[PDB]
Amino acid sequence: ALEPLVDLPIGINITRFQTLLALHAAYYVGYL
Amino acid sequence: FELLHAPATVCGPKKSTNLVKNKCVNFNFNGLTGTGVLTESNKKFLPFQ
Repeated sequence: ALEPLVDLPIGINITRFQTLLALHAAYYVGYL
Repeated sequence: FELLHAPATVCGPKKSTNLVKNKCVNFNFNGLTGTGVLTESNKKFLPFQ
């Protein structure tokens, strides 16, 4: 199961997102 | 002041009152409105719940 952390009353209108790794490890995405 | 279809942010404090138990009372709880007798419980609730 998956339990909430955060709500935000921003007003933004997002269309596309991008991750950000770090340097001195795969990752999965999926849609709803 | 300005109003928008986006969520509002500025409201008055919406002050509270004291607590009344075991007596048939009206009640408002953050928005949930009803009437009844409200008593001390022993259930187990999650923090978000």
